[PDB]
Amino acid sequence: MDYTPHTEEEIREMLRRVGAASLEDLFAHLPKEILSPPIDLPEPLPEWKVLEELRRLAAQNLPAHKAFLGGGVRSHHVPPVVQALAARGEFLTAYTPYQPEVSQGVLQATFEYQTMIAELAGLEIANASMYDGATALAEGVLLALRETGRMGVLVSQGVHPEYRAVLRAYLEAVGAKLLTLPLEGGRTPLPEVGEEVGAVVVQNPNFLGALEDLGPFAEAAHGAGALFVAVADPLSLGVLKPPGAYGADIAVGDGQSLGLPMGFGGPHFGFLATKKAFVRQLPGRLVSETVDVEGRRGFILTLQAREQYIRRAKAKSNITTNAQLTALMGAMYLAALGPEGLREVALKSVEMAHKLHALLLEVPGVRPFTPKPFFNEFALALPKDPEAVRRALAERGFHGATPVPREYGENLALFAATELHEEEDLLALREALKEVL
Amino acid sequence: MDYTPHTEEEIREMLRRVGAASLEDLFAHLPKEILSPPIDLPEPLPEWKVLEELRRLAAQNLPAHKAFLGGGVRSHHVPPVVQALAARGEFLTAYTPYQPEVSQGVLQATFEYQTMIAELAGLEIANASMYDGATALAEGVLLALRETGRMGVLVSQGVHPEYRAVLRAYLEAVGAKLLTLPLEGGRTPLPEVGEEVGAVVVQNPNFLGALEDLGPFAEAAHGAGALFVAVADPLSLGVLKPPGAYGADIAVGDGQSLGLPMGFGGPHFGFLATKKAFVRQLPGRLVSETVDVEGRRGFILTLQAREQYIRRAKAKSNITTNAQLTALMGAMYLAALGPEGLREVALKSVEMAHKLHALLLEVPGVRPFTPKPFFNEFALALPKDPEAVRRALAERGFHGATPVPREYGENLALFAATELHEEEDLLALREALKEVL
Amino acid sequence: SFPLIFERSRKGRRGLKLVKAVPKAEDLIPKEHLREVPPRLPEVDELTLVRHYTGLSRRQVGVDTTFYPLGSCTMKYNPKLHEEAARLFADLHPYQDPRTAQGALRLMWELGEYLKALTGMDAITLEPAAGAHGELTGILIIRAYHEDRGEGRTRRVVLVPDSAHGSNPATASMAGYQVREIPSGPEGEVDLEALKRELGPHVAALMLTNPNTLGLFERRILEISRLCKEAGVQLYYDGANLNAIMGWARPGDMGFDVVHLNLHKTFTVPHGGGGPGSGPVGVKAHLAPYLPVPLVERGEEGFYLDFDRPKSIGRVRSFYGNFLALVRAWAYIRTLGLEGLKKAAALAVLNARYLKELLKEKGYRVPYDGPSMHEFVAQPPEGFRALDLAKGLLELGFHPPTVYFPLIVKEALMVEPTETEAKETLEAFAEAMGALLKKPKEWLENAPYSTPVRRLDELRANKHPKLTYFDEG
Amino acid sequence: SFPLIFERSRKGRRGLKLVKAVPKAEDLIPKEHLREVPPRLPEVDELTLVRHYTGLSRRQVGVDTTFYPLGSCTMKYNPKLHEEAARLFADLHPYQDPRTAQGALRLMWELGEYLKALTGMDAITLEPAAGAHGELTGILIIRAYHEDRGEGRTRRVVLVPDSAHGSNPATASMAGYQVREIPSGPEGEVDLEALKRELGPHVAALMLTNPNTLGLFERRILEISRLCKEAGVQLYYDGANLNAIMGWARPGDMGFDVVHLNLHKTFTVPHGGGGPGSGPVGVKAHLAPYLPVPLVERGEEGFYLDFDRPKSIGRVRSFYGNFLALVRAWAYIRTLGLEGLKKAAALAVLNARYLKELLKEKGYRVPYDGPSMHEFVAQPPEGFRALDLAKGLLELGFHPPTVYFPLIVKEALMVEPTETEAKETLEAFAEAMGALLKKPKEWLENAPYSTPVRRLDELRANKHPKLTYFDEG
Ligand SMILES: *Cc1c(COP(=O)(O)O)cnc(C)c1O
Ligand SMILES: *Cc1c(COP(=O)(O)O)cnc(C)c1O
Repeated sequence: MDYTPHTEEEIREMLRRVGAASLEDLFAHLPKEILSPPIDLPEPLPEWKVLEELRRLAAQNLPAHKAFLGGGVRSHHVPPVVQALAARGEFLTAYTPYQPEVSQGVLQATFEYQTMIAELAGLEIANASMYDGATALAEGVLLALRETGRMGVLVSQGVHPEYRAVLRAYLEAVGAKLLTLPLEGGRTPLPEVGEEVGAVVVQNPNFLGALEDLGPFAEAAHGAGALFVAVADPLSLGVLKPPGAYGADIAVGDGQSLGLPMGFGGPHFGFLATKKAFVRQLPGRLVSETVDVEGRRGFILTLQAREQYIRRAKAKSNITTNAQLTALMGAMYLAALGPEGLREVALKSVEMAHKLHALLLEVPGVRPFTPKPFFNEFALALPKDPEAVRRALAERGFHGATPVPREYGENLALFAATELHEEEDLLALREALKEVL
Repeated sequence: MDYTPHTEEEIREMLRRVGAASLEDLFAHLPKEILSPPIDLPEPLPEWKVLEELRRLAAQNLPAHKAFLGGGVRSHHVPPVVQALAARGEFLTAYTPYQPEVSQGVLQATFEYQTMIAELAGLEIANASMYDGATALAEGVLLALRETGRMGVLVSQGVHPEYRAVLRAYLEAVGAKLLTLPLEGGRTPLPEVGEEVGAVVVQNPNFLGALEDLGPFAEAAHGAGALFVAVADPLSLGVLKPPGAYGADIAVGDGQSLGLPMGFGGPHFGFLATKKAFVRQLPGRLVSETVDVEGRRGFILTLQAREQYIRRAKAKSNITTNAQLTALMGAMYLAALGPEGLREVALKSVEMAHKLHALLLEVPGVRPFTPKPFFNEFALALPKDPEAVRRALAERGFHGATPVPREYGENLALFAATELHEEEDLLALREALKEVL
Repeated sequence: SFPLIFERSRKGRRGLKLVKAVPKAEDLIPKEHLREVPPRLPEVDELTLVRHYTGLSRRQVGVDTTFYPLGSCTMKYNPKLHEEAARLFADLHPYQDPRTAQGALRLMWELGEYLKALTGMDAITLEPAAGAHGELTGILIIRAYHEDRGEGRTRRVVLVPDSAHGSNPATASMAGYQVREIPSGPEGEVDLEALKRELGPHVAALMLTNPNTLGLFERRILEISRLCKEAGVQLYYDGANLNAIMGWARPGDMGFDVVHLNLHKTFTVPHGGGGPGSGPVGVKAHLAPYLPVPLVERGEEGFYLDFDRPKSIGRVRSFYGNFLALVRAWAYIRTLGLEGLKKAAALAVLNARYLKELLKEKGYRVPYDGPSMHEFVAQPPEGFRALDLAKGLLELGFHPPTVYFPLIVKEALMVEPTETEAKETLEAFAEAMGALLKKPKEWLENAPYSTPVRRLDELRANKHPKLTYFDEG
Repeated sequence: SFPLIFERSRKGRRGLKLVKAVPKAEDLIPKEHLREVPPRLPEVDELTLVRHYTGLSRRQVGVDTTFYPLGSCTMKYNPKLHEEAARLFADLHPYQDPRTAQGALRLMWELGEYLKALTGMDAITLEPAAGAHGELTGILIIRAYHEDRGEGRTRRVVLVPDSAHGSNPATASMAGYQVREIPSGPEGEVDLEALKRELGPHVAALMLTNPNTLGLFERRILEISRLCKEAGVQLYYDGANLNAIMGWARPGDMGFDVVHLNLHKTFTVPHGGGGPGSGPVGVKAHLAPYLPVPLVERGEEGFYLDFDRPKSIGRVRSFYGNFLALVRAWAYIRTLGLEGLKKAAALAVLNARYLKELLKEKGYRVPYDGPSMHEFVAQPPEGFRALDLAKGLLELGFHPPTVYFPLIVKEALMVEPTETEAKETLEAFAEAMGALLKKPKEWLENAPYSTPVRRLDELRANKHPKLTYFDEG
C-alpha cells in the first residue's frame, strides 16, 4: 500500500506536461549501469498487517515498565496528558521554525523550554536542545575549550562511561586531550588543575548514584582559569542544589527522566545550559523574545552565526536537526509538575531507592558498594556475575541488576527505583534475587 | 489527587467574597439530616496507580482482537489515522454546537456525516446520530407510526433479538402493537400486510447472516399504506444494494462496523436515514448548510421544533446528548476508505466468512443452518451446546461461537470473519473447534 | 472559507487500502443483491483526510481550548488520563466468554457500587446511553411499578417543575404519560401549595433536579418527599446537577426513589461535540425488580451479567451500556475518592457563588438569588439581549454560558463554571461581561466579527434547509 | 496575543500530583546537598496546561495542516500508523536483558538490512541521532581509515561542492579536517576539471548529495567515483536527497564508500519542529571495521549488540540509536515495499518537474534546469526578492519553499513538494506564486498581515537577545 494521491489520469497528464513517456522515463538520464538495482525487500503489507507484525515483535519482548534497571534511563511515569499534547499534529509534523510568523507555537514553546532548563540548572541560558546527554556533554566541553582556548580536559570517572566515550571521540577529533580521574570509594577526589586544562567535568549524582560535592571542583577549576562542566540528571535538580549554585559554568544532561518513554534508548533529548556571557560559543538553535511591526510579542531563532547555514566551516557545530519534540515533552513535564511536583517525584524515587538498598543488604553474599549518600540509584557487589544475575532475574519476570563495567570494580550492578515503585515491588524483587543467588 | 486549580489563599479570598466561613458553610442551608452521609469509596490514588489498576483489570481479560464472534459487533480494523483525528481536543471536548460561529468544525463534520449516511443508505437525509442501532430502530419505527398515524408494526424475527426487545419496549410504552414474523429456512417469508400496519421491519443481512430480498417487502408495505423500515449494517452497504434502492422509507443501523473499537459493547452510534419528505417527524439533531451575515458558507442546527428544548412534551423524542463523536469517527472511516475502499473491506470480510464456513463444515457433526446466500456472518448447527463450545474455544485462546437464542433453533452458533482475518486464522479456528467437538 | 470533504474528492483517488487481494463480487454475492451505483462517499488520500479534519478541529473550540461556563452541562476538564484508560479496553467483544472478561465486568460492578454509594440507591443499571435515556428508563420503571400494583389505569400523570429541562416532559410522552407542569415559588423553589393541589392517586411521579435549574437547593425536599410518599407518587431525580452536591448530600437520603446520572457531565466523560454519553439509573429496593436487563452481579463463579429479572421492563439499548465511558468514570472516582469529589463539589459551588457576585457587581441581575450552588441564572440589565451578549463574548475569545434556559427567566444567562476553572479565569470572564455592557448597541447586535463565520442565517436554514451535500429529494 | 506559561502560573498552584505520601527531604538527603531556592518552573493546573499547549499548537502549522514544499527537507506525510507503531515499544530499557528484547533487536536488524539493500552498503550503524551526526560519524570513519593506512598526517582536506549543505563543511571542522569548496559547472553539476585539479594525496574525502541540492542528478557520478578511487579519496554520500531515487538507483552502485540517511526526511519520521531524527550510516566493506559501536548482528542464539570491534571509532551517542524512530522507518518500508518506494520516488520526481513547469509558466526562472528530480531551484523574476514572496505565501495560507539555499543561486526558491502532495495542491500553490507577482511591492514587503504575528524585529533579537523569561545575566 502507499500514500500517494495520484490517480492514473493525473499521472498521464503530468507525464505529458513534463515531457516524460512514463515514470521509468523520468530516470532515463541516469547512467544505465546503476538502473534496475537488485533490491530485495519483503512484499508490501496493508496497515493492519504491519501492525500485526509489530505486535508480534513486541510480544517477543518483556516490557520494562516498573523495571529496577538504571544507568541513565529509568522507568518513570509517562503522563498521558503530556503525550496527548505532544501528539498534536502541529507539534509533531512542523519543521524547524524558519518562518516565525506561522511558527509561534513551536517558537514560544522552545523559549519556555529554554527558561525551564536554565532554571533547573541554576544557570542563565540554554539552547533549544541537543541529541542526548552524551552529545550535550561533548558539545559543552568543546564550548568550554573554545571559550578558554585550551585543549586539556579533566573528567571524573564518575561520569557515565558512555558519556565519557562519546566525549573522548569528539575531543580527539579536534585534537583535545582528556584525562580521567578515577573514583575512590565511589567518589571523585579533588584534583589539582593545571593551566593547560580548559574544562573539568563531574557528574552528580555520579554513575554509581553517589552524590558529589561540586563546590570545591568549581573553585579548583576557576583557580586554574578552567571552566567547570557539570553533568546532572534533570529530575534530581528538583531537590538537589543545582550546579549553577555551586559555581558551575556549564550544565548538561539527558531528559529521559522527565517523563519520557524509555524507548529502548531513544529518542530523548539533551540539554545544555550556561552563562549568557558564553552565548557566542553556544552551539545549536536559540530562541529569543522580540516584537513584530505592530508591537506584538513574538519569538524567533537568533544569533544564527553560531550555526551551520551561515557559518558553515566555522559554525560552532554541524548540528541541524536537534531533539525539539522530545525537548518540548520535557518542558511540558516540568510545567505539568511545577517546582513542588518535581521535588516530590524526585524525593519519592530517592525514598524507594533507599528502601530497596536496605532490603537488598539482607540478601546473602550481597555487599554495598556505592557509599552514602546516594540518590535514586546505587551499586552493589553481587556474589554472582551481574550479567548472569540480570538474565536469571529476567527469567523470573524481573528487570534488574544493571551490569557495571569492571573499570569500577568486580561484580558490580546498579539498581534504581522511581515514583511508580511500591513496597510490594521491592520485596518481590528481593525474593527474586534471593532465588537467583 | 484532583484537578482543581485553587490555592488555599484563593479559596480563603473567595469564601470571604461570598460570605461563607468555610467550604462546608457553603452547604449549611441544606437540611441538617442529609449532611455527612456515610459514603464508602476507595481511598484516592495517583494517576500512575490508577493506570496500574486498570492494567491489572485488563490483564484479567482475553483480548478479542481478530475474534470470530458475531451478532452485531465484529473485530474490524480500527485505523489509527481515524482515532488520531477523533482524539483532537476540539472534537473530543466540545459540547453540542449551539454557538455556531465557533463550532463550524463540529457542525460541518456533522453535515458531512449526515451526507455519508444518507448516501450509504440510498436515502435522502439522516439525523446527527442515535445512541445505537437498537434505539435507532425504535426511533425509526416510531417515526413511521407518527407519519402513517397507525399503531401496528410487523417485524421480521430476522432482526437482531436485542433490537426487537428494545423496539418492543419503546412500542408498548406508547401503546403500539408488535407482531413478529418468524424466520423460515433462515429467511423472512413475505407477509400479508393489513391497513392497520404502519411499519414493516426487516434486517439485511439478517441476524443469522442470510441475505433477505427486500424488494417485495417494500412493495407489500406500500401496497397497504405502511412504510418500510430496513435495518442494515453500514459496512455491508459498501457492496450490497441499499434499502433506498429497494424502496425503503427508513433505514437504521449501528455504526460499530465502521472501524469503531468494539469496547465491550459501547459506545458506538446508530444512524437513522429517511426521505426528506418525512423530515418533520425526524427525531434528533439535524444540521443544515446556510450562510453568514456576509454570505460565507456556514452550517447550523436546524428545524429544532422537532427537539425537546423547544417542543418539550410534544418533541419527537426526548433525545438530547446523542453519539456525535463516534458518529464522526464513522464519517472519518467512510471518508478514509471511500466507495471502493469500503467495497473491498466488505468483500474481503464476506470472502473470509465463506472460506471459514466451508472449513468449519468439515468438522464432524457440524451442520449448516444459515442458507446461501449469506454475508460475513453465518449460523451453524453444532453437535454441542453453543455456550459450552464458546467456553472450550476460549480456554484454547479462541473467541468464537456466539450462542444463538433457541427461538431460532437448537444448538445454533454464529461465526463471523473480517478483513483482518487470514487463511491461517481460519484454519487455526477449525482445528480448535475440531478439538472441542 | 473551508472546503467540504466532498469538494476535496477526485474521481478514482484512493485513501486507505486495507485489502491485498480483492475478491470479485460476482464470486461471493448474487447479482440481484449487488449494489449497482456506488455510494457517493469522498475519494481522498490520507494526507488530505488528515488536513481536512485537522483543519476542521482548528475551526472548533472545546473545554481543551476555552472556558465553557455552560449551565446544565458541567463543562469540567476531561482528564487525558481517561482516554488512555479507555484504550486499554478497546478490544473486548460483548459476546466473548464472560470468564475471559472478568476485568471489564469487575470494573462495571465496582462503578455501579460507587455510584450507588454517592446517590444512596440500592440497585443500579449502567445500560442507558445518556441522561434522557436514563429518564425514559426510570419513568418506565415507575410505570411498571404502578401497573404491578394494579394502579396502572389511574396513575397517568407526571409532574415536572416549570424550570425543568425539556427532556423531562418529552420523556413523559415517550412513556405514554400525560404531563402537568407545576409553578415555582417566589424564591425559585418548589411551590408546596401548588404541589399539594396536584398530588393525588392520578399522579405517577414527580421529576426534580436538586439543586434545581436555577442552581438553587430545594430546602423543603424532605417535605416534598413526605407529600409524594403520602400520595403514593414516586420521586424521580434528574441527576444532571449532582456536581453541586456529590459527597455532601445524596438524593436517596432526600427521599428520591429513582435517579439517573450523567457521566458525561458530572464524571468527566467527554462531551464529544454532542455525545456519546452514559446515563446510569439507580433505584431504591422497591423499584429494583423493574430495572432493565442485564445487571452486573458477583456470584461465586465471578462477576456476571444477570438476565433473570422476571419483572424487568426489558432492554432499552443493545448490549450492556457504553462501557468505554464507564471505564472513564471509574478512573475519575478512583483518582479523587470521596474527599476529592467533595472538594470538587465545594469548589464548583464556590466558583459559581463567587462568579455570581462578580457579575452582579457589573450590573447583572439575579431574579432568584438564594445561596447559589453549582450554577446560577442571571439576566442582563434592562435593554440588553442575552443573545447579543453571547455573540459579543465570542468576539472577545470567550464562550457564552447557556442562554434562554431555564424558561422561567427572560434573557436567562445560565452560568456553570465547574470546579476545574481558576479564580483568575472567572474574573477575566466577569470583566468581559462587564465590558460588553459598555459596548454600543450596534456593535453587540452585529457581533461576532473575527470568528471563522459571523452570525448565520437561521431563517434560511429553517425555510430552505439543505440537509446533505447532495440535497436529494 | 498569547500568554507565556510563566504568566499563567499562580503562587503555590499544583498540577500533577504523582506522590501520595511525600517523604521529608532531610530524612533522605544531607542538608548541604539540598536545593534551597526552588527552580522557577511554572505552577499551573492540568486544565491550564492543556489550554496552553493546545493553544500553542493552534498558533502553529505543520504537514498535517499545510503544504510544506521545503527543499532539502522532504516534508512528506507522516502516517498516523507510525505513532501507534512506536507506542508499542515505549516500555523497553536499553540495559534490559537482550534475551527479553529480541523483538526490538530484530526490528533494528531488519531495518538495517532494508537500508543496506536500498543503498548498496555492506555494513551499517543505526546509532547516529541525525543526518549531521551521521556526517560526523562517516567522516570520522574515513579519518580512522586513512590513519589506519599511515596517511593520517597527509590526508587533511575534505572537498565539498559550492552547493553543499552547511553541515558538510561544519562537519569537516568537527572532524579536525580542513575543507576546500569546488565550484559547480555551467549545468549545475560537478565541474570535473576543477575536481581533477583538487584531487590529490592530501584529500581525505569528497562529500556529495546525488541528486544534488539543485535537484539535478550527477550524470558523471561514475567518472567522479573513478577519479576519487585512483586518488585514494573516499566518496561520502550525503543521503538527504535519497527520496528522489529510492529503489531506482543506489549510491553504493555509484561508487560511494560511505553514506548517511535521514529517516526524518526520506522515511516519514516526523519533523517534530526541529527534531528528533535518525541518521543511519552505511559503508562499503573496507570501512566497516571503523563503524561506531554497537552494531546489531544476527547470531544463532538470536540478535545481539556487537561491541567486539577493535578498529571502531568508538561511540557517537548513548545507547544504540533513536529506536522509536527506527520503528517508524521499519513500518514505512514494510508497508510500501520496493514497488511502493519506487512509486514514491517517481511521483516525488514527477510532482517536482510538474510544479517546475507550472512556475516557469508563471514567470519564475530556473537557472539550472536539466531534468529536475525530487526538487528544483527557481528564482523570481527580476525585482522580486524571495523573502517577500515567502511572506506573501504565508498571507495566502500557504507555506513557502526553502529560500536562499543553495548558496549559489540568488533569491533561491528551493522547492520540494514530495510524493504525498496532490496535483491540485501543486496547481493551487503555483497559482498563489503567480498571483504574488501581480501584487504591489509594498504589499509584498509588508506581508504577512493575518498571521498570529507579523514580521518580527530580527535586529532587536540579535542586538538585545532575551533568551529566557527571567533573562538572567
Ligand atoms: C443534560 C440534561 C439532561 C439530559 O441528559 P442527556 O445526557 O443530554 O440526555 C436532562 N436534564 C437536565 C437538567 C440536563 O441538564
Ligand atoms: C537535512 C540536511 C542535512 C542534515 O541532516 P540533519 O538530520 O538535519 O542533521 C545535511 N545535508 C542536507 C543536504 C540536508 O538537506
